[PDB]
Amino acid sequence: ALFEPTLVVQALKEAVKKLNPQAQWRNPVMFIVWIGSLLTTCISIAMASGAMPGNALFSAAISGWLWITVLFANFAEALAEGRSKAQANSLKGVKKTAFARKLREPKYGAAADKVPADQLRKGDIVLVEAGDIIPCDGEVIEGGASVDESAITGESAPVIRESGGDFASVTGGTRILSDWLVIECSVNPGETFLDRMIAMVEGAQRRKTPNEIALTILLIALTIVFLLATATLWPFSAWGGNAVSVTVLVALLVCLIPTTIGGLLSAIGVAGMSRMLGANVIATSGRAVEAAGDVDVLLLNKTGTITLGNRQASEFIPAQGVDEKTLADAAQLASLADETPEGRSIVILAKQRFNLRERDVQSLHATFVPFTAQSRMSGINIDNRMIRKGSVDAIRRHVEANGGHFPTDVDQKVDQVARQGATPLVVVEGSRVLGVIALKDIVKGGIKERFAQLRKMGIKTVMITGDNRLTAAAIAAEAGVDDFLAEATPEAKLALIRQYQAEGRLVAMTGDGTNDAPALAQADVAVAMNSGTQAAKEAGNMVDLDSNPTKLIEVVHIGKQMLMTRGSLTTFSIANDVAKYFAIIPAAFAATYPQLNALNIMCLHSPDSAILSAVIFNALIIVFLIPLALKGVSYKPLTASAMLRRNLWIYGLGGLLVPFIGIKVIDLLLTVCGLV
Amino acid sequence: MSAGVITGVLLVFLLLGYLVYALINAE
Amino acid sequence: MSGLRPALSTFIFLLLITGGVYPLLTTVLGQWWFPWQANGSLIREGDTVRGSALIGQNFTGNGYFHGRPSATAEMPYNPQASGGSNLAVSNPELDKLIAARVAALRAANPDASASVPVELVTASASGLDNNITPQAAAWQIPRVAKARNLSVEQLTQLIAKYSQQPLVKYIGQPVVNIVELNLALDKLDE
Amino acid sequence: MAAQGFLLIATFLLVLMVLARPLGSGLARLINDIPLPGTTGVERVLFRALGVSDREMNWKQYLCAILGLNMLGLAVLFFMLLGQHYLPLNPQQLPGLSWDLALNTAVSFVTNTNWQSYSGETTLSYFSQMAGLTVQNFLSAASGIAVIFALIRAFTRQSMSTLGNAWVDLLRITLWVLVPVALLIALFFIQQGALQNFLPYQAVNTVEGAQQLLPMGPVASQEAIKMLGTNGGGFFNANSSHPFENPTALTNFVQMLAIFLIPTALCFAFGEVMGDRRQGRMLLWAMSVIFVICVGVVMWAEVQGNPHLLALGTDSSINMEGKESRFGVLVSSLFAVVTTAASCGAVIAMHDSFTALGGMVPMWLMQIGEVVFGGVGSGLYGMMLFVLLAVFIAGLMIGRTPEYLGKKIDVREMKLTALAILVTPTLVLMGAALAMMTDAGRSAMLNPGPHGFSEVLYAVSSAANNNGSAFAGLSANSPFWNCLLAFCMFVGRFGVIIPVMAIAGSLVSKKSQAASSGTLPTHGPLFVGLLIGTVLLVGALTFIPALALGPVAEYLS
Ligand SMILES: CCCCCCCCCCCCCCCCCC(=O)OC[C@H](COP(=O)([O-])OCC(O)COP(=O)([O-])OC[C@@H](COC(=O)CCCCCCCCCCCCCCCCC)OC(=O)CCCCCCCCCCCCCCCCC)OC(=O)CCCCCCCCCCCCCCCCC
Ligand SMILES: CCCCCCCCCCCCCCCCCC(=O)OC[C@H](COP(=O)([O-])OCC(O)COP(=O)([O-])OC[C@@H](COC(=O)CCCCCCCCCCCCCCCCC)OC(=O)CCCCCCCCCCCCCCCCC)OC(=O)CCCCCCCCCCCCCCCCC
Ligand SMILES: [K+]
Ligand SMILES: [K+]
Ligand SMILES: [K+]
Ligand SMILES: [K+]
Ligand SMILES: [K+]
Ligand SMILES: [K+]
Ligand SMILES: [K+]
Repeated sequence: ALFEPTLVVQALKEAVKKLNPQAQWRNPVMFIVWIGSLLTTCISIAMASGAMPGNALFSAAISGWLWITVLFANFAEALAEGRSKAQANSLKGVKKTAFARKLREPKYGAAADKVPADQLRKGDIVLVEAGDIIPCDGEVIEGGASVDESAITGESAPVIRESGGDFASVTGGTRILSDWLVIECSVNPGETFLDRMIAMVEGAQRRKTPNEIALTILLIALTIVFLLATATLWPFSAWGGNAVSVTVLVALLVCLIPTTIGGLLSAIGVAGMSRMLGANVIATSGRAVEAAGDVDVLLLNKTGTITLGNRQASEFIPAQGVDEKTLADAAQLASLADETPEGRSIVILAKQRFNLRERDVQSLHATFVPFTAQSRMSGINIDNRMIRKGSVDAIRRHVEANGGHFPTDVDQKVDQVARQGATPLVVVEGSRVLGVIALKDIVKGGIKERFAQLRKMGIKTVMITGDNRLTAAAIAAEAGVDDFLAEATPEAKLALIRQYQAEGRLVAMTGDGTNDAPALAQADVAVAMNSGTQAAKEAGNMVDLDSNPTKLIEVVHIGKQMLMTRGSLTTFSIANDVAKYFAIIPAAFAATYPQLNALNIMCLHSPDSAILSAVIFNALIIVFLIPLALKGVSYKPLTASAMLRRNLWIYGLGGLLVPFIGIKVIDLLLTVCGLV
Repeated sequence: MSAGVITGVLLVFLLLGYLVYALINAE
Repeated sequence: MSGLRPALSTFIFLLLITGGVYPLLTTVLGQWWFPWQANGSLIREGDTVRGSALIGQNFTGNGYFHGRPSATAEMPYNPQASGGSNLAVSNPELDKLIAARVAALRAANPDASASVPVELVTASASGLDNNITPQAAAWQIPRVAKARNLSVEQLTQLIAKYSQQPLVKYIGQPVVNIVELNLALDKLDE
Repeated sequence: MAAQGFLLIATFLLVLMVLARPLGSGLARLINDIPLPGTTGVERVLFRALGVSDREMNWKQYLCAILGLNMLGLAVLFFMLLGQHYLPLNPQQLPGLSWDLALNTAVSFVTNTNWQSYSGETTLSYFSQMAGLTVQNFLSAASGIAVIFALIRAFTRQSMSTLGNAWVDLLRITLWVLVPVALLIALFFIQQGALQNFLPYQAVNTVEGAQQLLPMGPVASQEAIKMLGTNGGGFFNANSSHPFENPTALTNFVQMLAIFLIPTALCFAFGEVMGDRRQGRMLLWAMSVIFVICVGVVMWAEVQGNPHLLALGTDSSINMEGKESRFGVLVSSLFAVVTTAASCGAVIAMHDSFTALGGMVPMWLMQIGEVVFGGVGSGLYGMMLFVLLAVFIAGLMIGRTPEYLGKKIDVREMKLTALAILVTPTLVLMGAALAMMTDAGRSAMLNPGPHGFSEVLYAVSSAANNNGSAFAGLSANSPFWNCLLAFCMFVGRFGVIIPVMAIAGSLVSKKSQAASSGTLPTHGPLFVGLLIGTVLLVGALTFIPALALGPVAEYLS
């Protein structure tokens, strides 16, 4: 998303000309601009023919610039939806789907007739063997192996789909380089979240949120008052002398209407939804998108371990003597059973350092144990040397149980890692230590001050976990959440959600298992987990593609960024009208009231050029604010009053100063280039 | 007054009615 | 709605309370507590009235303290048509009227200062105003002294006796009651 | 003249706040349905006699009650003015009014505007000005305070449907707030020199020898509620500068205090009822900053008044044309801003004779919506629409949902707030446009050019915004002007009352969330400045072209 691809921009220029009134009817703020453009075009045609007196060139230039303005708004809106469609069908992974072989019985060896997508339904069984793209979503049954999940994640890292375990659900088409794994398609293609997202982006079904239609109500009210103010200038100035010409009235009207936010609102909504899609989170409704940023209490829940912390950056330095290739192989095999982002990033960095990737897990028939928060130490069981990894205290307990000791070199390396700032993780073969690896912190201190900033926003972060209470306190202390709740029954969880909703506060919940479905159905925001169940996925309304429960704060940030962008552009477009008056009003009344030149605060050239420069700026400001609408505003986490002060200081002063400079520079360019 | 004034008044009234209908029924 | 008897009942009660008894109570309290203030503040000279102490009268004599212009309807100081001339600063009719008033006052005051006070040339809000500033009143004392054979200090003492000031100087202006001042001048001459 | 004006504003605001805080404490009890101390015991028997049973009814029934009372008052006032000469207390035997003038001054007095296109000293009779004008001056004020009572109750009630009893509220207001204060104000006016009698017109033989006819009548009793209810319906043509109606500068000070009394009292009561006085402090600061700025601008523009006066032979260039003498230029400017921003039709100085810049600011305060201490209750619920727009915009700034006082403000309330904001500038612009095409509307002009257009715009905005202050040069006794302005007053009051009551009926159904740290503080200098900027920008971006073609053109000419 470089925001200006050549093919996207040229298809955008092709598709922006669809500006017929049947498509402009649903936007009144710019249907006013379209009607004014048509009216001034008819007026310019009449002046060129000679039916009415005039110059037939100033009105033609005004008409062309108003058409350029409506084309720029359609340019922005169609750019947003084109980027959304490009991201959606980039993350689409069905692709070829020309080989979907059948299976008779759930056992190795059956009729494997390869027929391309012969009406796959819920409850069917298919097979993939070393390269076959997954036909449809489902659960692996027997003999699961390592797959390259990239079409749904964006990373070429190997993730094992363990048969009969936590890594059971398969999502979309992917690359499989091992074989002999059977899956059962529990859903039909079309009702999945990927297919729903594709069907939602492929069309005009982009129904606005209630707060969006409230913003359009405000824009329509401003449109009505500005239309009345501009339309009533004909009698007021017609009594005082010659009447003000209609084209100046229409140009002043278009300069008055909040054209910026009125053309960028759909772009803001689609750009924010596409940004959350690029954050590995797929939603189903813009109402849920806004309600995500509208929450007050936040629930961070998973049925198994929680261990809130990313710690994505790593260094992978033993300083022992054993080579980093075998170190990375050891860490990858140990963390292949880990669904946490820390272990996932360990595997990612090991892969991008050395090309381990596929490891042929079915060679030794290793039994996999997942991460346990009560022990904070897990691995796999290939052979007698059961290779494993974990935290410092847990691995010290493990090595003292197995009859070993910490070498002074790895002790000094752990001390160096702790002094530099990280969580020391070390992989052990089961009988002899290999070397500690580092988990370098995310940006500044990570999850702790991110939760501090969220609490500075007045957002409650309630820890939900299923393990024992004693380890939950340590996990809460490591994370930074104010209060915790451990081994919560589903009835108590639903009661807590209804208790938080009883005071009116919105709630956001993460959930994986099928026991979280009654809570996610009645929760205001329900982000599902791909490590969980398809039942919970369908019960919720948003799906997390990274399998990370800590992405809820990023989703909240995006949902708040959309609203901040809407309000900032609305206030910018409202405040621009002061300089629009200071450019147009002293120049519109040039022959009616010649004394109205002291109001010309800017030394502009001519009345025929001041309105033209104002219209040029009103056209160009939409293009100049397309990158702002696509990116969102600069999000600075602060107290709500501080964010209000910063947004006012930026955007209100921008609306009160930038149009002055822009109109002055445009008029200066026109004078030095001789167009007027 | 004249035909231009009449058609301007009807155009402004039509736009005002359309905007009022849009505000009443937020599609 | 379906409730119409309470509406009519409370409307009749509120009409009979707000009009009727409340003006009756105010009238009886005023006429019991402050006579000569609730009745018109009239100045009486025995079975006759020379006008109230508040309204003001059209004075054009040479030996009388002239007040502000009024510009009422059908008469200079006509209480039946209150409200002064609503001429803006941009209206040349106001310019012509002020020029004519300045010329007339300068012709009628040869032994006073040529800088005419604004009070004597700008029409008041209501056409009924027997109030001028003491500076404007002392601007006319050479003409009154010449026309009545009186002393400047005597006229100044009369004005200061007949001048009213507010409790604090910044909620209003010190004013001279023109009608009773002229009546006092008439009694002093007689 | 720079320190005198500052001292005047300072002592006016100080005495106003000192007098208005206990009245706010009293009005909080009427909002909370708590009977006043001593009024209970007789309140129950009065309600039992009148047939009201304290039926807690919703917004639809409350609105129907207020509207039905107002139409009943309109019918009785129209019939009273039409059949005036049949009624008693007519010493001058004045004939009945024409249909256009009667409808105009009936809708005008019912809709709390009190536009007067006539001269009351020789138009209406004593019984008319006693029982059709004073009655409606009480009743329209009581209706406005009842509607703002409903709005404050809707803000303070948690998840209910009812909104109190309108008849009980009206009775409580006009028996324990209006009459007990108006009686003291009228008695003070009588003591200072205002009229209260029923004698016929006194024939006067003046000192020179001519004859003038002094008009009598119940002037002070009407004037007390005229000031208290922000009414502006004067007994005489000189609306509040008649010496029989405003005799003393002390009376003038009491008039200004009474005009800002109930708006400030309602702001204090709104602060008190929530239990958080910071909201009332926010509203009072937001009103007072704009009020002080406007007063200072008008005082300076009137001190730097007529430029032709200094070079035409006079002493100073001060603008004393159309101003009284017992009230100075500063006092007249302050009174002009007080009445014009407070939606009171009272004028001491004739606003038509003002400087262009010094008369633009009153008409600007008029056209921004009567929100700067505006109306009587009507200013307060005209202020809470700009407050709703401000909390919406600030919620989109901070990224949270738009809410105010713990209540979510949804799409329906945006619709109704937008319509209530739209209704009055639409009326001003279309009414002025209609008046500037018709020869019958352009033939009422007195001053020529941009000031004449300012006259027409001022009259239309006075009808639409329910102010009643007039550029008196306009001859608005024509049937076209009477019908146009009567329509403007009628729909400009009842297109603000209806959406505000719909907002109230939407707000009763919700419950207030707890004020957590995520909710922005609605008090504070930040939100006071944001609200001031919101109301100023909205009222300026819709009327700068009209001001530029009117008073700005006259000032720069
Ligand atoms: C040339 C321009 C230069 C600018 C001039 C500077 C003027 C600034 C304002 C002057 C004083 C206002 C208050 C100051 C404190 C601020 C705190 C606050 O929120 O106020 C609440 C303040 C303090 O109460 P609190 O501590 O919150 O008490 C909490 C209680 O539980 C709840 O009780 P409560 O809140 O109802 O009231 C409690 C009250 C107990 O109740 C009472 O006694 C009755 C109600 C209060 C009466 C006091 C009236 C004060 C308000 C107006 C004063 C005149 C200002 C006019 C001058 C402006 C410029 C012309 O006891 C008090 O604490 C009252 C003391 C207030 C100040 C004392 C009086 C000021 C003397 C006159 C000052 C003149 C200017 C001098 C500066 C010279 C610079 C050149 O109380 C009030 O004033 C009540 C009214 C509510 C707020 C409205 C205020 C409006 C402000 C008017 C001027 C606005 C324009 C200024 C800018 C000019 C244009 C850009
Ligand atoms: C055009 C957009 C450009 C944006 C520019 C500005 C935007 C952000 C503003 C921040 C600027 C910082 C300046 C220095 C701060 C020092 C002053 C101070 O204490 O006040 C804190 C205050 C921030 O409040 P806060 O962070 O919530 O903290 C609350 C605490 O109570 C704060 O108290 P504290 O803990 O600091 O100390 C306590 C105490 C002592 O404070 C101190 O230690 C400092 C002494 C100063 C006394 C504080 C009162 C006066 C503060 C404002 C002064 C005039 C500013 C006007 C200039 C505008 C540009 C800056 O202060 C008080 O709170 C006592 C006063 C009692 C409260 C009653 C309310 C008073 C209202 C007075 C007038 C407010 C504005 C006037 C009208 C402006 C219209 C534009 O900063 C201000 O100066 C705010 C006034 C500026 C206007 C705000 C909005 C402007 C934009 C207009 C809307 C246009 C957008 C389009 C509309 C939408 C579309 C239709
Ligand atoms: K608006
Ligand atoms: K704009
Ligand atoms: K009024
Ligand atoms: K009036
Ligand atoms: K309004
Ligand atoms: K109103
Ligand atoms: K407005």
